[PDB]
Amino acid sequence: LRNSAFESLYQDKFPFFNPIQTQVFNTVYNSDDNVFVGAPTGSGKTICAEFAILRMLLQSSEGRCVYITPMEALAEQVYMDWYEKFQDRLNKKVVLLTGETSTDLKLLGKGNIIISTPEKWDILSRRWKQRKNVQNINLFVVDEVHLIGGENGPVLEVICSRMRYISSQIERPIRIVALSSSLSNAKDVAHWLGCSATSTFNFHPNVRPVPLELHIQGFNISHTQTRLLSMAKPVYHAITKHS
Amino acid sequence: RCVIMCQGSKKDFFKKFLYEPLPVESHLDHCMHDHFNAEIVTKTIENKQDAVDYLTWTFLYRRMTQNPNYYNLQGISHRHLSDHLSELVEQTLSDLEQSKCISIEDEMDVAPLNLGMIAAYYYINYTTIELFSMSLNAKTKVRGLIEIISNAAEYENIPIRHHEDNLLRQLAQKVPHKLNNPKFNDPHVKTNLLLQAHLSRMQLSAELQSDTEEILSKAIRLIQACVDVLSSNGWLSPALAAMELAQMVTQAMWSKDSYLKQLPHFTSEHIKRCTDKGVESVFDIMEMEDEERNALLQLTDSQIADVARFCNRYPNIELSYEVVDKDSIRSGGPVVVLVQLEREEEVTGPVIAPLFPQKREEGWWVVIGDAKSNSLISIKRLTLQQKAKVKLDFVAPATGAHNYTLYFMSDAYMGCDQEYKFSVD
Amino acid sequence: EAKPKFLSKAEREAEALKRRQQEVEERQRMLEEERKKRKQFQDLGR
Repeated sequence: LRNSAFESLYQDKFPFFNPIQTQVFNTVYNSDDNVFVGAPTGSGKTICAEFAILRMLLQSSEGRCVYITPMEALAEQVYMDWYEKFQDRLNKKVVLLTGETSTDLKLLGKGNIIISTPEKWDILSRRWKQRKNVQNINLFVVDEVHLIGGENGPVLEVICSRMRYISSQIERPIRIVALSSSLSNAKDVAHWLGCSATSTFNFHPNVRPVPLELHIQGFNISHTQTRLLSMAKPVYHAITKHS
Repeated sequence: RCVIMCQGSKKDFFKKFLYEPLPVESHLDHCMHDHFNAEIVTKTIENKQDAVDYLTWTFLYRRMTQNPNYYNLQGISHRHLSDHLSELVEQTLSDLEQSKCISIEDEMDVAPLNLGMIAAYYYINYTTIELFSMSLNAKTKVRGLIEIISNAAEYENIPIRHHEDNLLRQLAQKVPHKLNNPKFNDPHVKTNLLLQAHLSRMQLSAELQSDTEEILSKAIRLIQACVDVLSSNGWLSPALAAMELAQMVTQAMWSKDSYLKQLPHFTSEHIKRCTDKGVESVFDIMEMEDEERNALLQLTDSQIADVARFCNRYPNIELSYEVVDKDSIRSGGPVVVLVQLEREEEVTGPVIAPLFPQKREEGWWVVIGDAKSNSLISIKRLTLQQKAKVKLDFVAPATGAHNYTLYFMSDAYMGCDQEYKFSVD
Repeated sequence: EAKPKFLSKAEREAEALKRRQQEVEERQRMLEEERKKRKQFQDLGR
C-alpha cells in the first residue's frame, strides 16, 4: 500500500494480507476498473472494499464511497468497523444511512463513506436527477451481491443497475466494486456491473484462508419437532467430535 | 468445521450448493412494479420502449440469456428476449395503470399519475396505494384507518410462526377496536392487533413486540401516504384523522383518550385524578408551578428529569398567517395564504420516541379546508427547525365569501391542533 | 439485434400468428412431400 496513514490502520492487525487480497489488490487499489470479487464468506472481501476506498481517497480526499450491504445488521457491523478505521485514523467522515430521507441527503452530502441497505439507498437514488450527491459519488461498493437471488434482493439489483445507469450518464464513471460470495455465474454479475474478464475475481469455495471442513448429517425424520429433538444429542456429539 | 444437521430430503441440496460456487438468479420480474413506477415518476421511463431499455440495465436481462427457462423463456434469441421483456413491461405497466398509478397514452407513452408519485415518494408498494385510494372514502376514520394501514402489502412479510395464533386471539378480545372476520393466519390482522396494542401501550410477549418494532418502522410512511392520498382526493376530515394517527402512532396513545398519556411515567391514576379536578391537557398542567406540578400526583427524581425535557422538546410553535387582496378578490382568481410558523424555543434533538423504534425528525402539515363542507382546500408538509415560511395557493369558486379554516397538524405530538377560521371574498 | 425492441401485445400475437401459420405451412409442405415420397416408393414396386 502507498500512503503511511493508510498502513497505520493495518500495521498491528496483520503483517501480510490473505492471498485473496494479494491477488485482488493490484486491480482494486492500483487500478480503476469495476471489480467483482467473488470469494467465500470469511476471505476478507471487506478489506477489498477498503482497498477501493483507499484508492478513492487517493484520487481526491473529498471523494465519496457508497457501501451497500443487503442486511441492516451487516451495515451496523461495518459501520462500527469503519468508524474506528476511517474516521478515527484517517479523519474521513463515515456515515451510516437510516430510513429517513430528510437526514439521508445531509448524511450523503457530509459523508465520505456512505453505509446503507438497498432500501435506504433506493429512496435516495430514485431521484438521482435531483440529488447531485447521488450522482457524483466516486465509488459504489456492493458487498454480497450474491444476495441478489433472495428476498429483499430485487431492490439491491435495481440500485446497482441504477448505479451503473447513472455512471453511464454523468461525465465521470462511478467505479463499482461488487463483493460477493463465490459465484458460478459471475460472468453475468461482471457483465452487469461492467467488470472486465481480468477484473472479475470469482474464486472457489475451497479458496478460503481457513479451510472449511463441512460435514452434513441427514436426519430422515419428516416430522420437524421430532427431527429438531432428535438433533439435540447429535449437536453435543458433533461438539465432542469436531471441537 | 461446520456440521449441518438437516433433513435427509434436503441433504444433497446442501452437498451441491455449499462446496461448488453459488448460482444467483435475479427475482426482479416478480418485484418489478415498484421500480418501474419509480423510474416513471423520475421520467427515466417515459415510454414502454424506454421501459425495455431500462430493463436491459438489470441483472434480469443478463440472466435471461444465460438461464432462460428460469424466467419462463423459450430461447435466448432477440425475438424471444425482446418479446419476453415486452410482455414483462406491458404486464407491469398494465398493473400500474390498472392501479391508476401511471397513465398510458397512445398505448406506448407512460406518464406518472398522482398515486404513482405518492407511491414512489415515500417508498410504498404500488398495491398498497392501489388499496388506499380504493379503500379510503370521504368518511373514513381512525377506527377503520388502522384496518386500512394494517392491510398494506408492506406487512405481508410479518412472521407467523407456530404458537402465534391463540395469544393473538387473546389479543383479539382486548384492543379498542374489534375485527370483523379475524383469521390469525393473516399477517394483516396480526399487524392490526399489534398496532392497536402499541396504541393502547399494552404488555406484549417479547416475540410479538419484536414484530411490533418491525411494524412501526414502516407505519409512519404508510400514514403519510394516507395523508397524501386524502390530500389529493380533497377530503378534510379523513386527512386530519390520518394526521392524528401519525402523531398517536409515534406517541403510542389513543385518540379517544386524552392528550397527556404522551408524557413519560403517567398512568391512569393521573387520568382519573385530573378529570376529577377540571384539568385535561398538558397546557392545562404546564401552566402550574413546580410544587403545583408535584402537588398534583406522585413524583420521583427521574420523573422530573424526563418530563421537563419532554416539555422542553415538544413543539412550542404559534402561528402567523397572511392573506393578500382580502376585499379585492373575485371569482376565478387564485389566492394565497402565507404562514410563518413562530417557534419560540430551541430544537435540541429529535422527537421523543420512547416506544417508537426510529430516530425521527418532526414534520408538519399546514393544511387548510372547509369546516362545514368537509372539503380539503390545500395542504403542505413542512420541516422548519425555527420560524420558517410556507405559501399555499388555491382557487375559490363564485358567489362571494368562503369561510375557510387553517389547521397546523404534526406527525409526532399532541396539543398543537391550531385551527384558525377566516373567510375570503 | 442487440437492443431488444418493445413489441406491443397485438403486434406480438400477430407475429406469433404469422409464425404458427408459417410452421403449419411447412408442416403441410412436408406432408405433401411425404405423400410424394410415398407415391415414389409405392410405384417402384408396382
